Amino acid sequence: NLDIIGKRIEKIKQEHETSWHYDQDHPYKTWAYHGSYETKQTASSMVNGVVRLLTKPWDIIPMVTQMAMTFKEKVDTRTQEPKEGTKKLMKITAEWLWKELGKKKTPRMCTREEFTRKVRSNAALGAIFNKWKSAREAVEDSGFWELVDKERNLHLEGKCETCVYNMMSRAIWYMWLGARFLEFEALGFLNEDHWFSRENSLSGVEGEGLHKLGYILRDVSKKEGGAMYADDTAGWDTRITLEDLKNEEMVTNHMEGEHKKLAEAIFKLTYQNKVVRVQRPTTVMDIISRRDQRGSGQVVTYGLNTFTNMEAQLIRQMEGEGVFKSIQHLTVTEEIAVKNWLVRVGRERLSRMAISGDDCVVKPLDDRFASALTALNDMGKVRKDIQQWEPSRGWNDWTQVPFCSHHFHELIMKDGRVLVVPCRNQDELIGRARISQGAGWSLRETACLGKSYAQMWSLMYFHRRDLRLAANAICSAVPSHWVPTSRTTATHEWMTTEDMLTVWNRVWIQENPWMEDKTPVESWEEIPYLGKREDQWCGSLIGLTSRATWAKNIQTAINQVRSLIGNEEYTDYMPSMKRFRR
Ligand SMILES: CC(C)(CO)NC(=O)c1cccc(Cl)c1
Ligand SMILES: [Zn+2]
Ligand SMILES: [Zn+2]
Repeated sequence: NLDIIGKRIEKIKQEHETSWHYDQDHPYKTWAYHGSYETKQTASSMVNGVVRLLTKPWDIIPMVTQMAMTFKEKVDTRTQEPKEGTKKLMKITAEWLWKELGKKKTPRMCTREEFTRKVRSNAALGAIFNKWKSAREAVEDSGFWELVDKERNLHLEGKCETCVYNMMSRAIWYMWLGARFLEFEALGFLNEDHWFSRENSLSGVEGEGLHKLGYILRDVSKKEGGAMYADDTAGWDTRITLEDLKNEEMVTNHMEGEHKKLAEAIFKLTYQNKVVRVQRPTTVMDIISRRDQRGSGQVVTYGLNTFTNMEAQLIRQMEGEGVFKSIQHLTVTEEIAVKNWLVRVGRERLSRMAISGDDCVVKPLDDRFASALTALNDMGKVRKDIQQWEPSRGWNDWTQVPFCSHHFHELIMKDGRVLVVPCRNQDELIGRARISQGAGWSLRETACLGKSYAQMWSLMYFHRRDLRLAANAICSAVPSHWVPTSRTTATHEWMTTEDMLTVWNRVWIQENPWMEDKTPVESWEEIPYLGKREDQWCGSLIGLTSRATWAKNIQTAINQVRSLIGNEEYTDYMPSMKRFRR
């Protein structure tokens, strides 16, 4: 307790010595509260006018239009300590999993050099605004790095002064850039060196890309076994126990020298003890602490979520296979049985899963998995939208399984070759592309964001009639040489000024390991769509009068946007489609 967080608390007290008060009407039950101080401040979602002017039929679809308008009583909950048999299952499985992940990888510190290059190319590293304006400025200034140095030497001493979270079914914990650097230095290797790649972790999909995920789910479906299970956890980050954080910290067992101590201090001082500042309107700033739950950078959060989810799902598989009888207590011989299962079939059982942070798909050996709930519930990974002891509903067809907010279609090209394509309700895709984040967008920057969405659609969603047409319209309405942009940057092959047919051929044919025949496609007309009825099921407006008028008059919409942007060099991409081609 206060010996580890006090210094951090003491430091904040003094910067607001005029305003410090132990408010008695504090709303916190499960967070330790410390004090309050005076502040006064808050970033709503703005509409992309280029995408909206080119998707007029959706102006009257509430599922699209409502997306642009606008639980902290789940963060203030507590997770019971697992039973002794559960804690043993988790510790044995975590020990074994870090060894497997480490067999072909070497833990290493990430560098000021690597950190500097990340900030100078815009990655959402979740920092705050003070002394320097942006992160770009702090990184060039040697004063900053002396702050980092002081904190760094404080960590080697097992102490912390400035690593404090700022809060804002989502919760984002911004720290100052210095704290983020020290996190990245000690634990960035997990992401930077691809510890959760499918090649390295067997269950993971890190670096895989939305054009690979459907092929991966179809490869899992080829295994002998039961239904495919895709249970979502209710508020995964809030159900991370202190026992989970201690099994995650065992990655330090594989480190040496400085790195080992630096990583040990991140886990001890920032993860297993947290200090947070929350805006309360009653407007003050509350300074609260707690030991458990997930609160890290979103990239470290992704890798440790993937790790702990792999662990939890292997234990649920052990339960269904009868490896252990009860979570109350493992016998001496049940421990050897669990260890022996991992050594004997552990890698096979990892290959039966696709895991992306808190998101999983599992094809177990058989359907006993469905009712194997004791370890899963006792680890605190309680399933969403089903009763605690009700058996899981599995999927019989890999094309029906939800994963990473998508489902996947099998689509046969006129030449017989097989595409496995990503898909989701088309209202969600159009409604997201109509939204921008942040202020001070020029018309050119708004246009370049519209172009990024359009090129993603051409590469990922070419099989949806409305999106291939709207993508062609946007690429025709934006100057040909203007470079696609984003403010928060999966592999993003659509972020390029290369010809989109050339990118399509590289991604779906040349570099696709599931495609044996490498014959390039010569035009967009060789590239198929879903069946007309399947396109409607997944939200297409084909068949509506609004959509027919929009498609027929599309050059008028394109010309409206060209007239707003002005006298620039444009290309007509509409004749790439069979029915605008004379
Ligand atoms: C993809 C093309 C341009 C050519 O076949 N159009 C369609 O497939 C389409 C469009 C509107 C309505 C219906 Cl039913 C089909
Ligand atoms: Zn610190
Ligand atoms: Zn679909």
